[PDB]
Amino acid sequence: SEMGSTLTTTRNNMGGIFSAKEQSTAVQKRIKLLENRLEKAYVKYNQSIT
Amino acid sequence: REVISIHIGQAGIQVGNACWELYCLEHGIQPDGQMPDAFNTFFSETGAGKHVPRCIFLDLEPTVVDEVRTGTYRQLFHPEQLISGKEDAANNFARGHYTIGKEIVDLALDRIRKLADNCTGLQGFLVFNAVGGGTGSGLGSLLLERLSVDYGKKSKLGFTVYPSPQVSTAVVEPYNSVLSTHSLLEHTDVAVMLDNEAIYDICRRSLDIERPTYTNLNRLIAQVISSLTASLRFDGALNVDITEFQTNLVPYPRIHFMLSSYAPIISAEKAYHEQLSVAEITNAAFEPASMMVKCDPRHGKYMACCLMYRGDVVPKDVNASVATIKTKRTIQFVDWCPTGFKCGINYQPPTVVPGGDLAKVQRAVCMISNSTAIGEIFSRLDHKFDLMYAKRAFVHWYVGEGMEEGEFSEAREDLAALEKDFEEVGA
Amino acid sequence: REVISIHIGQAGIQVGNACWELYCLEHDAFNTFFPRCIFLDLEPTVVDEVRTGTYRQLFHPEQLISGKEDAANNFARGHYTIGKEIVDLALDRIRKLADNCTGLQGFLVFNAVGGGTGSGLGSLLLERLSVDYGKKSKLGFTVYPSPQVSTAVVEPYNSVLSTHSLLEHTDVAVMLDNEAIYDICRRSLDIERPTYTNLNRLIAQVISSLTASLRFDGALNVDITEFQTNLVPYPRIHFMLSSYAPIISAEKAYHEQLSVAEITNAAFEPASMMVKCDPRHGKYMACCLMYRGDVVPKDVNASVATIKTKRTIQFVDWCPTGFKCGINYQPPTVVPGGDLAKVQRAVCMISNSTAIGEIFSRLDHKFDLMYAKRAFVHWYVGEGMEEGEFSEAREDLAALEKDFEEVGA
Amino acid sequence: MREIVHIQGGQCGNQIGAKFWEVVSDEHGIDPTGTYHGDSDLQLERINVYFNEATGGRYVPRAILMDLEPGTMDSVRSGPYGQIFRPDNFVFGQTGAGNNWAKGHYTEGAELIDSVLDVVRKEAESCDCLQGFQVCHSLGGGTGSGMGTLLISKIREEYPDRMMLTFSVVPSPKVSDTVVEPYNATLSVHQLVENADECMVLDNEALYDICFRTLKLTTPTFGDLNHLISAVMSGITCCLRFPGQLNADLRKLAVNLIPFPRLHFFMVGFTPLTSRGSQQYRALTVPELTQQMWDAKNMMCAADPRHGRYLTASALFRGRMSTKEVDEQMLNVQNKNSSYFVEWIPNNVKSSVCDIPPKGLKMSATFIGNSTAIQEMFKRVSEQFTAMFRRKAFLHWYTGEGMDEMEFTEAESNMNDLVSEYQQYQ
Amino acid sequence: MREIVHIQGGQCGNQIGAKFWEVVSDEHGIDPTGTYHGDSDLQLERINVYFNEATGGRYVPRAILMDLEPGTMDSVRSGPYGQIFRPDNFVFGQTGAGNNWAKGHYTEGAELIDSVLDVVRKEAESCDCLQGFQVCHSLGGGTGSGMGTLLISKIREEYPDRMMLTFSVVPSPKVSDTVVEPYNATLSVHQLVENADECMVLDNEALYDICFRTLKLTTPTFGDLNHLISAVMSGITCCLRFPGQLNADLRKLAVNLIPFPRLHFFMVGFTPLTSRGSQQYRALTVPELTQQMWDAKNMMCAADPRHGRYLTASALFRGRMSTKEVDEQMLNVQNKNSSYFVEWIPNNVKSSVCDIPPKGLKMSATFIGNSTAIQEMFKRVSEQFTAMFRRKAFLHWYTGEGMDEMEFTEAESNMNDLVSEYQQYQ
Ligand SMILES: Nc1nc2c(ncn2[C@@H]2O[C@H](COP(=O)(O)OP(=O)(O)OP(=O)(O)O)[C@@H](O)[C@H]2O)c(=O)[nH]1
Ligand SMILES: Nc1nc2c(ncn2[C@@H]2O[C@H](COP(=O)(O)OP(=O)(O)OP(=O)(O)O)[C@@H](O)[C@H]2O)c(=O)[nH]1
Ligand SMILES: Nc1nc2c(ncn2[C@@H]2O[C@H](COP(=O)(O)OP(=O)(O)O)[C@@H](O)[C@H]2O)c(=O)[nH]1
Ligand SMILES: Nc1nc2c(ncn2[C@@H]2O[C@H](COP(=O)(O)OP(=O)(O)O)[C@@H](O)[C@H]2O)c(=O)[nH]1
Ligand SMILES: [Mg+2]
Repeated sequence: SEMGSTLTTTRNNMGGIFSAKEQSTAVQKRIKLLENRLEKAYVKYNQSIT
Repeated sequence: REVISIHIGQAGIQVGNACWELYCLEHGIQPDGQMPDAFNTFFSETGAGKHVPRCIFLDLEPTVVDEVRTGTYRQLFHPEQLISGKEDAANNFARGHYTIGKEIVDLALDRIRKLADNCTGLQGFLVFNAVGGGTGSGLGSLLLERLSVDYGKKSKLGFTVYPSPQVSTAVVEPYNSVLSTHSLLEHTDVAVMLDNEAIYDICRRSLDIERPTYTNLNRLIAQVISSLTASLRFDGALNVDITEFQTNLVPYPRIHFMLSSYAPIISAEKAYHEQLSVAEITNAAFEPASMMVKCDPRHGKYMACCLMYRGDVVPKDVNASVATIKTKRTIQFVDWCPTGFKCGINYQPPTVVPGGDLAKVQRAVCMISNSTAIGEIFSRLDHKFDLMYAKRAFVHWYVGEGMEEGEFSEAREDLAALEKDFEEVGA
Repeated sequence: REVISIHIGQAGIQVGNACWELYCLEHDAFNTFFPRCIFLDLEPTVVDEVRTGTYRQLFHPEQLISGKEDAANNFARGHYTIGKEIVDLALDRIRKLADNCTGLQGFLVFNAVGGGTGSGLGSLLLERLSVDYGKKSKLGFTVYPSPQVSTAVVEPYNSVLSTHSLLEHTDVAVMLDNEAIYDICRRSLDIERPTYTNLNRLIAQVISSLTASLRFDGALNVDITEFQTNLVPYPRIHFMLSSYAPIISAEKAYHEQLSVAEITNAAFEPASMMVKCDPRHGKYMACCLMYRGDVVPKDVNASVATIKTKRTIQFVDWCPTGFKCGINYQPPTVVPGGDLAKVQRAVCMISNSTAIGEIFSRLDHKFDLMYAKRAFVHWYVGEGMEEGEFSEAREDLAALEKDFEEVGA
Repeated sequence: MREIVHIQGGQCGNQIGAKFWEVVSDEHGIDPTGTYHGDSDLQLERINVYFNEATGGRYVPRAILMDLEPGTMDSVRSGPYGQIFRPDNFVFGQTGAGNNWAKGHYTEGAELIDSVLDVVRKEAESCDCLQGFQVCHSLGGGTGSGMGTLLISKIREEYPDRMMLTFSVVPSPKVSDTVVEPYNATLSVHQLVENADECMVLDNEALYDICFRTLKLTTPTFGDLNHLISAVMSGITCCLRFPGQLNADLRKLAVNLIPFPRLHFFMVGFTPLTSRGSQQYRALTVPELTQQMWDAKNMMCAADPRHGRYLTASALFRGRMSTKEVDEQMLNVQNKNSSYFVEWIPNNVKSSVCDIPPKGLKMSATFIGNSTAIQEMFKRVSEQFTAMFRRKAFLHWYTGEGMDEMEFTEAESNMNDLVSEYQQYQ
Repeated sequence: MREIVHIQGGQCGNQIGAKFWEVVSDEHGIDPTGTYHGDSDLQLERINVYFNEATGGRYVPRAILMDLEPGTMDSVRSGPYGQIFRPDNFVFGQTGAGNNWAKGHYTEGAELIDSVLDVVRKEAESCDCLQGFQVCHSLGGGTGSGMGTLLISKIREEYPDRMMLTFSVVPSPKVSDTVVEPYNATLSVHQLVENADECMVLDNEALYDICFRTLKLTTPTFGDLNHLISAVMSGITCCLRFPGQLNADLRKLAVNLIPFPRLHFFMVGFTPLTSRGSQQYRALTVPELTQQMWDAKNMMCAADPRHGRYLTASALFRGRMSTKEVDEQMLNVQNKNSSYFVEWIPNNVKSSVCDIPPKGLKMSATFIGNSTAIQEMFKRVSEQFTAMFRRKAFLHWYTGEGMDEMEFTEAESNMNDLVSEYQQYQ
């Protein structure tokens, strides 16, 4: 019974089965977006320089 | 985009037997599973020319499942999908929720996972259950609990059968309905009620069938689902998805209980002598002689309504027709909501299945509304549930299974609190 | 390029009786098999069933070796007393089989370690093969006894005493239980009452899937020397879990949509391993994936990516590239009377992990309990053994347990 | 999968069970030899509940015959369908109790009941998923009442989580075959209220009344009475053997009809049951089945329910029927005669339909009502028990075997508080 | 290939062997005239294990009849399958011992044992690869026990590596034919513990009890009892004669059931055994065979195995069956009844499957349990032996023949130390 209770509370704590992949894939996509944005900002600055 | 449909209990998988029948007869697939791209929402393709439905039938008693294994559609369903237990919950919510449920729902979960994994753009789930029984009530609520913790953001369309006010087959069903709603409240995102006496009256008066069995009931339920997924399956002049109903119809995260209706339910002879257009079916969708739940919205006030239109329907007259409804004064909308409608038109007419008693109609309307008349049914359930609970009748079966007196009182006051919630939003 | 197969014992040649049936039914590509075989046993009953069977004329009469009387579930008897007169005749034939050959990839041996012939003269044959050739590979697909399902009584004595030589003689050793295969036929093949014949048929499927790279041209071929590098990170750690997919009936196969992504998954769940052990307790050291039939390199590439990103199973901290793929074009063949349906594509996975460290530990107690009271020891000692080799084989498995625990860290 | 092991005790149990196995085997298309000869595939799907395939179409019934005198055992093997029972299932004593509940419960039971238990164990473990046990016996005799009741108590402490049906005929003054009927009935009922899950009351008086008016038989031998009882037993467990639009299993019926753990005595009726002279003038619809079902002169007990109140009731329908009609008929009979029903429970009737009629009819039904009027039997029996026990009649045949006086006083108290407790919920 | 030479001693040995050669000759399809007349090919290739081709298809058995009285030889030669033996193999004394172990072991054996050894040697080297010898005798009689025992010792001196089976019946006090049973059985066991390889213990109580209860025979003559013993002996050496999915020869069974060299006394059982009236009321499955196997009331010894623990057990199956069912059934009985098995030995059950059933049956089984309940009989015998020997009853009939008092004390000593080692390992 105690092990069953610990199982249920840990099961609720993981926040779902698919939760880990979504958070992992979301932060990875976020990495890509900042990289893309940084390139456009660099281009504007270098264009301003010329 | 894909949606998978799960069926729990005797009433659940019988409803599925009519739905998948209607589906293959609509998309031109023989019962064996081969054609002589819009089928992608429901059928996955083996790649060898065989189409398999996205569904799992499950229950606790092997009788109703194994006639399906040997009907005409023996070859349509994948064998693993048709789950079956060994012994029944026997109209006992606790027995389906703690004793026998705890062994069978984990098998259903690790099945439903690979149905979702085969899908790509999963729109949601949609569940079929009757709350009067023990399987559909007990492990149904248990399954919804574990579904909410697994996915959460995905829609769960609950098409439930509530017990009728006067026409009933079981005697402990008041207990089962109250305890089940206690969890169906905070898990199902959009829960549609389907009574049994209302469908009985429709087949008696509209279909003029004086001796209806369960077959005709399940037939017209599949018709409503088909009218509701045509917007997802086919292209129309103005379409909606299943995520649209989540926002456009439920004002508060605990008021999600919709009254369904469909029109025109007309026999083979009235259609020949009668006229079909958009205005009259827009009318016929609102009169209480065509509702699927024994309640009267004339006693209630509308929050928001939804209107599925099928067939040769242009958008100018659906607007003119809904305008005429608002200018009438028999039904009124809530003060907070100036606009209370969500309309939708799709090009494909409803197909007919041979052997059914639905005529080939040129056009049809499926209305799904939200109101406060639903508050009267829940209150009506509380009177006869509390009636017997004080003397502790039939409590010994549930408490012998492993429950106590605590969950009756705490579930009772939760649904009692819901009664006060419905009354305060109506003001 | 050719590879010859040796079969020892009641279990060995019955496995071969199904394996060679598949080879003839499957077939210049034949050159690697056409047979280059040898059956050998101490009991003449099962060999002489082949001599009168349907494949009378197929096998050359001398090939089928057969002794005079059985070792009778006695490792010492089949290794010291009776082996000594038949093993010399066997290996002095296998030599001229190799002289017939020119590009010998290796030998592959089939034996069950529970018995006396499969275990005793198995190790004896292996010791003279290792001193005679040394460099040439000898793949040993052995059948270890299950934890709870069992047919004999003294098999712990045999399994420990056989393993002590299976370490340093064979190059690549694949475990196979009977309970795990029974579970496979019960779960996936839904055969509730299986016999030895069905087990041997799907064992042949695994063997065929790992030699099809030599026989037929694929997109990415893999020889027997390739497994030698890509799966054994240490000279004494070569014990491989096996799996196969899709093991599926005739009707279910058509209903389901077999593809590359899901069978790469199905080949990784412990519900489909050929050895009764749970790799969730262990960490994968390396994996090897043989793909047969209708396979493009993209989806196999995509599938190994999803496995690596899952967290239900873990790898050792040492291998970021913990895989070895292999693709062959010809699909797997079927046998009339067999239960496996025809599939466009199949996967045979051979991995290496620390879950195997559990089976040896489980084995230790059963051997330990019997040995402490000196049960059945008088049979083996009068055969020619002593108490020395019992205790020393015991401490060899003790060292192996510490070895797996050290490498797994 | 769901399985029922059958147990017949005493002479009453043996004839009832004999005609019962003929009726079921004929429904499943098995001839007297015991080989399958039916046509429909549906008849084969659900023979695991009552039979075991032996070899070459041979189906053996899952029954156990238990008695004390060999006259009943030989009368069983003589008649038709007598060659189908396994001869090892004839567990059997030799001496005979003879209408002495103490001899049936203390002397001869103590050496026969281990044997009958061992047979039951083999029959229970031979199958996979027990649904329950099914015991048919009487309450007047000795070898059925005392031994059978001891068997019930022993089994209930062995498998406590499985259902158990017992069909028991009870004595009445108008049909008084033995002299010590109350001394046997009162002690037997004391054990039944504490052990059995549910009981189905029967009597021979009502059966004679049914054979006079409804059947209009000329010579109602015991064969016809056993025929009625067999039709009832087949009707209640039809749901497990055949599929239907609304299936209702034994456990589903028990939890739906028993509101309190001590209120488990039911009166049963069956329809249609008509004479051959009027069977030609009849119609087969749902209302005609109901108004012959709920008639008081069709109950198989001498306890008129309108002298009490209905707690719950149940109807098991068989045949291709429309479920709307089924429910509206139960609604009509509950709304009109509202006084005869309990008030603090709405919709007192559980209903179910199965899609396989019995052979010879197009549509049938089976009624199980848990009324409170069953207390008429308890008072009716206890006064005869009191009338002898105040004066110590026939007592020494009970006392000299091991029973003392407080057993009768405890049995009196429990029966007396039971009829008192039925009266309070009334 | 593997060869079995047969040796029968005494009246018990001759009549048991007569029924044995009847059933083996029918299994190999040989007529009573000695010529092959079978149908299947399988029956030809493995008759050298039991027969010798003489000339013109004359297959004569490889057997040796041995006794001291001509009544048994003439009764053997009279009946069918009596004219198939070689008349030179009827080695035969003339005086007779008569239930005197000393006569059969020192005086009369001294002039016969030379002739039997001549015949058995010539008959042994006639075949190439001997598997072992097979002896059938008793432990109550004199010319069976004493001469047969002396023959066992001399044979083990010459051929010390070859196997040895002994089917021996032991006396029990409930069926006590002679008066000097303890004096004979005790001395006979003293030689069996050191000379035989394994002894399958038999008795007449269990045999008579089996034919009463399970077979339900009315008049069980020696023919039926000898028929049962022969069916056991055919089952134990079916692996050599027929191909199977898993083979187990004599040596294979010996090493898996004997954990210590002096612990080689077995109990035997044969299945299936059913009455003629109930042969068609049953299935033929592996679980059914297992329930009849592990029944304690089915051993062919009068020693209840549930009075002790099993050390090991063996099951030889015959018929087309699934090996998985075999192992699952053995594992199931190994887990549920955990106390009756020894703990420091897992896997106390060796199993084997042959593909050829005995003639007339579909699937059979033979059980050989080496239990520690066998020590009760040795105590059950030693208490009788001491009862006589405390007071020198009947002692002079043996003393004036050569035995001294130390021989009887030695026999008590060996019996007592043996029962202590069974008690030790329990
Ligand atoms: N609308 C509709 N309702 C049905 C149908 N069949 C059964 N029901 C309803 O189901 C309720 C009882 O539940 P069931 O589905 O029959 O049984 P269950 O939910 O599986 O519960 P158990 O009997 O314990 O297995 C009844 O009150 C009926 O109203 C049907 O075909 N159509
Ligand atoms: N998979 C499989 N295993 C088998 C088969 N036959 C025997 N075995 C295994 O072999 C083990 C015992 O060894 P056997 O092969 O039967 O006999 P052996 O190895 O030749 O040794 P001996 O009996 O002394 O001749 C058992 O544990 C079985 O699990 C078979 O046909 N298929
Ligand atoms: N319905 C029916 N009742 C029977 C039959 N035979 C006996 N009885 C009843 O059994 C009662 C007497 O019980 P008895 O047969 O002596 O029981 P037993 O001695 O314990 O087996 C009487 O009241 C009869 O009504 C029968 O064939 N049918
Ligand atoms: N099963 C069986 N037992 C027998 C037979 N003949 C004798 N016996 C047993 O043998 C014992 C006597 O052995 P006996 O014939 O005197 O042996 P012998 O004098 O040395 O040949 C008795 O206890 C009998 O029960 C027989 O034909 N079959
Ligand atoms: Mg072998």
